[PDB]
Amino acid sequence: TRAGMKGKVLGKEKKAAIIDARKKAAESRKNRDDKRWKRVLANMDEEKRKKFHGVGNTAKNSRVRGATRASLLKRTGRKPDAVSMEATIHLSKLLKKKTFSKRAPLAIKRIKAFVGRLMKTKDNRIDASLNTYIWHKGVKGVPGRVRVLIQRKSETTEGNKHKHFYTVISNVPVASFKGLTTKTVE
Amino acid sequence: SHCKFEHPRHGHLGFLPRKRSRQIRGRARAFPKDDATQKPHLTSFMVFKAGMTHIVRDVDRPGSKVNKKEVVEPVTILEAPPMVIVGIVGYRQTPVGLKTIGTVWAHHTSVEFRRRYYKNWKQSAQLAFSRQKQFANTKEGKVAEARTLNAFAKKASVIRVIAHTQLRKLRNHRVGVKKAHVQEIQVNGGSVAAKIALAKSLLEKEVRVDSVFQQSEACDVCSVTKGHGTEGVVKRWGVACLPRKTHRGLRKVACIGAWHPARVMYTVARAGQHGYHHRTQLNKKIYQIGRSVAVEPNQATTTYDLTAKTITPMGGFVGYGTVRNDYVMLKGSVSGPRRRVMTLRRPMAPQTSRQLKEKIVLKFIDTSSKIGHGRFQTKKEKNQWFGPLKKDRIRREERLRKER
RNA sequence: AUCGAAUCGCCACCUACAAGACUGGAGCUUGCUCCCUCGAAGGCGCCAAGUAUAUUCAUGAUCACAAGACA
RNA sequence: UUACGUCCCUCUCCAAACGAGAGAACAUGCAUGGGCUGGCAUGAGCGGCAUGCUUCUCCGGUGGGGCUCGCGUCCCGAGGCGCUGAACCUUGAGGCCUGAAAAUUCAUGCUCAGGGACACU
RNA sequence: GUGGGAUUGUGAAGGGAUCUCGCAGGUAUCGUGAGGGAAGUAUGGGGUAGUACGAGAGGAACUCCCAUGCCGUGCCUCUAGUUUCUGGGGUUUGUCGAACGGCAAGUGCCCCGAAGCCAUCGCACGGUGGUUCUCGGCUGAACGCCUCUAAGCCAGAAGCCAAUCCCAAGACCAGAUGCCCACU
RNA sequence: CGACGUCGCUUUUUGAUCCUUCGAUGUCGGCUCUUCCUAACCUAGCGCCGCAGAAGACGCUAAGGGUUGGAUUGUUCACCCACUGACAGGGAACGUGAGCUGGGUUUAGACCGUCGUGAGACAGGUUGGUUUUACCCUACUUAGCUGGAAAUUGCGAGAAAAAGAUUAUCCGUGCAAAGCGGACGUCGGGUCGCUUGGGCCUGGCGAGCGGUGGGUAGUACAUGGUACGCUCAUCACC
RNA sequence: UUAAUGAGAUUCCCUCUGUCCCGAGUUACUAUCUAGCGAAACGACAGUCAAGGGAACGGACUUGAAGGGCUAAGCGGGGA
RNA sequence: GAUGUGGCCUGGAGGUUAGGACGAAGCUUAUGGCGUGAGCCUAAGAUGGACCGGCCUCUAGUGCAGAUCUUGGUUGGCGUAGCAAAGAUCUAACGGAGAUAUACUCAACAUGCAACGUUGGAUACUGGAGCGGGGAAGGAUUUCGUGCCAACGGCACUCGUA
RNA sequence: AAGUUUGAAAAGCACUUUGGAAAGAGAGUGAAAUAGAACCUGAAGUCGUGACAAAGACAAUGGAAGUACCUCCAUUUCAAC
Ligand SMILES: [K+]
Ligand SMILES: [K+]
Ligand SMILES: [K+]
Ligand SMILES: [K+]
Ligand SMILES: [K+]
Ligand SMILES: [K+]
Ligand SMILES: [K+]
Ligand SMILES: [K+]
Ligand SMILES: [K+]
Ligand SMILES: [K+]
Ligand SMILES: [K+]
Ligand SMILES: [K+]
Ligand SMILES: [K+]
Ligand SMILES: [K+]
Ligand SMILES: [K+]
Ligand SMILES: [K+]
Ligand SMILES: [Mg+2]
Ligand SMILES: [Mg+2]
Ligand SMILES: [Mg+2]
Ligand SMILES: [Mg+2]
Ligand SMILES: [Mg+2]
Ligand SMILES: [Mg+2]
Ligand SMILES: [Mg+2]
Ligand SMILES: [Mg+2]
Ligand SMILES: [Mg+2]
Ligand SMILES: [Mg+2]
Ligand SMILES: [Mg+2]
Ligand SMILES: [Mg+2]
Ligand SMILES: [Mg+2]
Ligand SMILES: [Mg+2]
Ligand SMILES: [Mg+2]
Ligand SMILES: [Mg+2]
Ligand SMILES: [Mg+2]
Ligand SMILES: [Mg+2]
Ligand SMILES: [Mg+2]
Ligand SMILES: [Mg+2]
Ligand SMILES: [Mg+2]
Ligand SMILES: [Mg+2]
Ligand SMILES: [Mg+2]
Ligand SMILES: [Mg+2]
Ligand SMILES: [Mg+2]
Ligand SMILES: [Mg+2]
Ligand SMILES: [Mg+2]
Ligand SMILES: [Mg+2]
Ligand SMILES: [Mg+2]
Ligand SMILES: [Mg+2]
Ligand SMILES: [Mg+2]
Ligand SMILES: [Mg+2]
Ligand SMILES: [Mg+2]
Ligand SMILES: [Mg+2]
Ligand SMILES: [Mg+2]
Ligand SMILES: [Mg+2]
Ligand SMILES: [Mg+2]
Ligand SMILES: [Mg+2]
Ligand SMILES: [Mg+2]
Ligand SMILES: [Mg+2]
Ligand SMILES: [Mg+2]
Ligand SMILES: [Mg+2]
Ligand SMILES: [Mg+2]
Ligand SMILES: [Mg+2]
Ligand SMILES: [Mg+2]
Ligand SMILES: [Mg+2]
Ligand SMILES: [Mg+2]
Ligand SMILES: [Mg+2]
Ligand SMILES: [Mg+2]
Ligand SMILES: [Mg+2]
Ligand SMILES: [Mg+2]
Ligand SMILES: [Mg+2]
Ligand SMILES: [Mg+2]
Ligand SMILES: [Mg+2]
Ligand SMILES: [Mg+2]
Ligand SMILES: [Mg+2]
Ligand SMILES: [Mg+2]
Ligand SMILES: [Mg+2]
Ligand code: NA
Ligand code: NA
Ligand code: NA
Ligand code: NA
Ligand code: NA
Ligand code: NA
Ligand code: NA
Ligand code: NA
Repeated sequence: TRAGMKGKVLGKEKKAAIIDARKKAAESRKNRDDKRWKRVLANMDEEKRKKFHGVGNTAKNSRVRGATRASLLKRTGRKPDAVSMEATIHLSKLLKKKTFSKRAPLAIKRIKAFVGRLMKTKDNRIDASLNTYIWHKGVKGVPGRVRVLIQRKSETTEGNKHKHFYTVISNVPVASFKGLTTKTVE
Repeated sequence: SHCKFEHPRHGHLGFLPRKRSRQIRGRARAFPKDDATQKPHLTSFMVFKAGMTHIVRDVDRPGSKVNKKEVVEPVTILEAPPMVIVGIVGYRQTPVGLKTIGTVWAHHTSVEFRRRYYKNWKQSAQLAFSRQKQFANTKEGKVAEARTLNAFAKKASVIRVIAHTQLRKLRNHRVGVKKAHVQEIQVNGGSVAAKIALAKSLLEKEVRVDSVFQQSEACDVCSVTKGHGTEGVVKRWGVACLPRKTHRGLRKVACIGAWHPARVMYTVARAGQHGYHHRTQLNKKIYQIGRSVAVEPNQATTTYDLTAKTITPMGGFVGYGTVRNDYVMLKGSVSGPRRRVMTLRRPMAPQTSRQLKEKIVLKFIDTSSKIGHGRFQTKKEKNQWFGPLKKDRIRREERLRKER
């Protein structure tokens, strides 16, 4: 990032104070616009209100007009070092038109990259069950979807300055992939 | 010795060099000739290519075999959200060309426009135009603005406005860009003072595409063609392939020059960049200037076809989405892929031909799915054909019992 | 702020224009006569702010980039 | 030599051999699911005068042959019918919907001080 | 002046001296257009018209209207082509005991097949003024008349030049701007 | 149009010559592709006719554009069929073989005719017969980085700028006019030298033009996000 | 002269087709980028053109016209 | 092309005269001086370590830029062409220096990558005219175990017919 | 093909430290280690490095004249000389 936004340059106190002030400013600006839109729509008559549909967060199945989805998201803090998730991976969308003799090895690489991005880890280990599932229909018959259990652990070697994390990825047998979302399991 | 037989050369030497365009956006290299007897008006607008469909209409052309008969004509749909005028610029003539005199900025500028001055806006200090805003409205600032406006009145021969698109209004999930596209729009017609008066009244204001172009008019399109990267002479220039027996390959030009001159001439076809070139395309007739679907849902409904339908085909425009703003429907095709920003310009060629003067009345606008062979015009027509399906019955019985 | 430099005519009167078969002005006789500011000067600047009653100049020692130069 | 800022890592694809480009910069951004649009053409399994299917009580409910058991039943049998326009696929080098309205027209998950280098004798 | 460095061949640690360099520009837009490139071209039908002309036989053209060939620049709505979305089905031999699920036959093979790419095999678009040639004229002397020419003018070719179109400041733009910094 | 004569041009034919190349410049034709020439076939104009019209002859300016599909032949060439507005002639190492092709020509095998006693010969016929290399430099085609006007330096000063106490000492308007219209004050301190109510920095109060933030009302614009009124707090001009 | 036979030479016909009209799309392996490894040919000096003369076809010479520097992928005009 | 030169230079011999451990030969040079020139001489070596200079005469395998010259070394091309037939590998554990290898900041991703031998799984290949099991010719220790990674197996190795 | 021609003598680098090792950094021997091992002397060509000189594109080199800057070179002069 720029020098004026670097964590080391500013320090924790400065970065936190600037971030908090920015969020409070966004809150107040949204509050102004919510109040003005509420007032304007209230004065507005029926005929013109029928034109102004969805503006003051009136409609259903709609976003919040005054902010971003990310801002409204609730921050529960740092996740623990050990965490287990169940996630589906759409493998066919990554392996489309790939060389047939490379599909199973590439799928292993793609799953490792998928988990590594999710868990901020470079040491992603494939359990025998997952490797069997990927390869169980040959090198070119990889299933279009896989359900995986991702377990993050921490195990560093003595003398290392930075702590070591790693993940163990195993197959979760499923009769059907329909209706399955990403979950945090214990 | 002379070539055995004559054929025309491959390609147009006037579109050289076949290199990548400097800008992704279309830019008018010239504006239509100014006529002072007309009212001041804007000469250009910026649009976003959404997709293609086709229409049905009656041809009014006596002496033609299609006179008083129906025809099917492909059209291109381009979303046209309103532009915002933020600046005024004046140009004066010199023996070495036109020179900018100054720039009058609007007192308040959108976040969209100010993002164009940054590479990472979200992490930046976001200080653009802050000093200019503070300096304006002061005694020195007001005098400076009056000085610039008077300089335009006295010395400027050309008056142009600075306009930017509204990506927030174009609520498209595929364009990606959030910083506004900026272009200069010339003001034609009237005197310089009248041009300045219109530009001042347009400052900080929105401009609609219907305020610059009329329904049955024709327009020029400035756009950048689709890119293809490195391409061989066969596709890049249209040279003939060599026979199957050719050793070392047949997608080549056999002879690239005679012994003398001992050089390769610039007129010989060579492999290189194909596409992503700027093109100015003439005489694109406007078939429809549609309003926002939020203002009028029946966009594709005609007086002959009374089905209530929007311009967006079932399943959406492939790779683009829904047209949620005003749109311009041009006959035929325009250069460039979907999602690309394009410049509609008032025509520079004469508009006196019967084809260019014909009044366009549409009787049918196709809204079938552009995925596959679309056979339904609306959701309702599809439901009428199929009736209740397994999913619909499950949903209805669950709602009837579990929720009611 | 390195930096010592080469350049040696200033202007708020030239710094507007046009014509050289003819632009100082007339006459008729049309190449001569007459009238005029008399058709050959952009203004200053060159050591007393002005043409006089004056006034410190050295030894920087007889040439040397004027050893100074904001007219 | 202080700030604005730029680039690398990351993400996206209107760009693209590599550079370069267009963008993004906690962003429905990405991920999964749901619905839509479309493709294929009726999945597995079970059953045929119900106990199954369909409709609100009336409907529908095979097969050339062959095999046991004192007429009947109960078994083999390609194919056929029913549940079943079902099952599966549908964005990926990269379709649509979380901003018109809808007897569904979208949900949830992930991020928790972005890191690095220049800018700066 | 100020700041950063270097004096590197037979020692170490210190003081001078002398050199070399930096000391104001960065970053982001909108434009200018010198120069160079340069593109549209050709035919047919209708109408004029069985007219002008001609004893007859025969028999035209322009304004205007509609199409087409060649070429050029794009585009993918349609139609067609292309499938390693090995998408969904069928089907052969072998194979995991059968069924299911598949798998092997370097995509087993057959049919259909989205997206994308793509065909004058589909669709869209392809413009404005001047300078002159040849030539025909006006005025008009040389040479009382005459004469397009001798001085002057007019009209004027798919040539030529510019506009439009493409690249575009090593064409070094004292063109206009947005934020810092420097000077002040 | 042009006999008898006569004067030239051209190098798209052959010949004459032997200057260059024999420690090698790949030798026919076609395919492909670009460009040039004009002695102009079509296309744009224009004269002239033994030019009524139609169809044509001849000539002028003009090379911008165009100038084909096939049968036989390795052929260039030739001939025929067909289309067409027209199917003009040429050059570019008899353009073009590290571009192709290899039918021909020009090895070694073999057959025939003629010739020779013979081995063998024949611009006579016949059939079969390896077509190598680019990663270098330029050229061209695209694709990146990046200095630079004393075209790297000089400090070597030139604006398609303004128009004045020598650009300083305000801002508009006007013709480089005549004039006309405006400008935040006040009370102190400190520092330096055209002496002119001097320049500069800085403090305390009170205004004004503003920026930002909060509160509050109507309204406009695409309708989530900006603007405008009023009111507070703060910063800047100061 | 000759049935049968022939990777022998020739002509036509049916079938067939991307041989062609006229090109398009797809695949594996390359090229392309990276890690490791790592050559040869060739190499007077060098390498922008026009005309002129010249051993009569110049990258050097005469006179003009160009030419900021350094790079990646191609390409076969020249380097007789 | 000829000839001349108290003209230059090299190895050796006969004479003569000198130098050298306080530094001979050889080697190095922005070390200058002298000569029209071949060359000579001095200076410095933060070069070298034991021979050697001048002069007269004698003598010869006596002076190099190039013979597609000989031998040895180097070098641009160049980190370039390439290392693409015989389809294909994946995973965990163990083994190993071959790692999970970090100034400050900082929770891990954005700062130790890549590649290994064995065992167990998985996927596939050879398909009995076999990358199956034995012989001749030829080879001659390549056979076996342990150790070992310098060089070699055109990448790699902890493996090997090293 | 190939002189093992280190040094007078192996006195052939103990020991410390980093490294898996090779080796590096120290320390020692010796008159000398740039005499460190098939090691005397160590040329040319080519390459790396630090310092400096600059330099558009005239391929470079060269000739003749100056000039700018540098110079561990030579010589002369320093008093009425
Ligand atoms: K692929
Ligand atoms: K020829
Ligand atoms: K030819
Ligand atoms: K189709
Ligand atoms: K298709
Ligand atoms: K097969
Ligand atoms: K098909
Ligand atoms: K040839
Ligand atoms: K023979
Ligand atoms: K043969
Ligand atoms: K036979
Ligand atoms: K020259
Ligand atoms: K010689
Ligand atoms: K090399
Ligand atoms: K044995
Ligand atoms: K090796
Ligand atoms: Mg593309
Ligand atoms: Mg071949
Ligand atoms: Mg071949
Ligand atoms: Mg979308
Ligand atoms: Mg489609
Ligand atoms: Mg369709
Ligand atoms: Mg002086
Ligand atoms: Mg079933
Ligand atoms: Mg069914
Ligand atoms: Mg569906
Ligand atoms: Mg909605
Ligand atoms: Mg031009
Ligand atoms: Mg399938
Ligand atoms: Mg299979
Ligand atoms: Mg198998
Ligand atoms: Mg096409
Ligand atoms: Mg005339
Ligand atoms: Mg003309
Ligand atoms: Mg520019
Ligand atoms: Mg004659
Ligand atoms: Mg000769
Ligand atoms: Mg020869
Ligand atoms: Mg030769
Ligand atoms: Mg050659
Ligand atoms: Mg002519
Ligand atoms: Mg022509
Ligand atoms: Mg031409
Ligand atoms: Mg010839
Ligand atoms: Mg030839
Ligand atoms: Mg060849
Ligand atoms: Mg050739
Ligand atoms: Mg042959
Ligand atoms: Mg032959
Ligand atoms: Mg012969
Ligand atoms: Mg300079
Ligand atoms: Mg200067
Ligand atoms: Mg045979
Ligand atoms: Mg050579
Ligand atoms: Mg030449
Ligand atoms: Mg040469
Ligand atoms: Mg060549
Ligand atoms: Mg000897
Ligand atoms: Mg030297
Ligand atoms: Mg000899
Ligand atoms: Mg020698
Ligand atoms: Mg390579
Ligand atoms: Mg390879
Ligand atoms: Mg292979
Ligand atoms: Mg190969
Ligand atoms: Mg780490
Ligand atoms: Mg590792
Ligand atoms: Mg097998
Ligand atoms: Mg065997
Ligand atoms: Mg063994
Ligand atoms: Mg190896
Ligand atoms: Mg030594
Ligand atoms: Mg210097
Ligand atoms: Mg000199
Ligand atoms: Na031209
Ligand atoms: Na006609
Ligand atoms: Na006359
Ligand atoms: Na000859
Ligand atoms: Na004609
Ligand atoms: Na010549
Ligand atoms: Na050397
Ligand atoms: Na050196």
